[PDB]
Amino acid sequence: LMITSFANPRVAQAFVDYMATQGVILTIQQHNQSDVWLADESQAERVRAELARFLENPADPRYLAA
Amino acid sequence: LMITSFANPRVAQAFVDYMATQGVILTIQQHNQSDVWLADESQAERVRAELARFLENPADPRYLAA
Repeated sequence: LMITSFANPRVAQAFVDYMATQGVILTIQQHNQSDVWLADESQAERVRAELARFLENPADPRYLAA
Repeated sequence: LMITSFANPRVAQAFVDYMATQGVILTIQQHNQSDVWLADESQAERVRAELARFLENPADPRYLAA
């Protein structure tokens, strides 16, 4: 059964950790989503072009060292 | 417009940070959810009792020092 949900993963984990000390084992389904929004529609094509390059290698130095 | 979504918030933020260096400002709608699951239904009432106490003060020393 699904007990509850928390926005803050550290708060959820504190509850889970505490319950484990009482001998009750809980698990977390952490569903993570960061939606990226652009206000200025005229930049959309430019952003999508860069996104294609980024997805090919998000760890490229151009992104790490920005 | 919504450009895309990423599970990893640091990956999303790297993209946003890079785009800012190109003069394009993006924002993130970060929707955070940690669902807490219990496999053993016989413990449900006990967990819900503790959850009520936890919600009243998640920062109580009993949770911090577990």
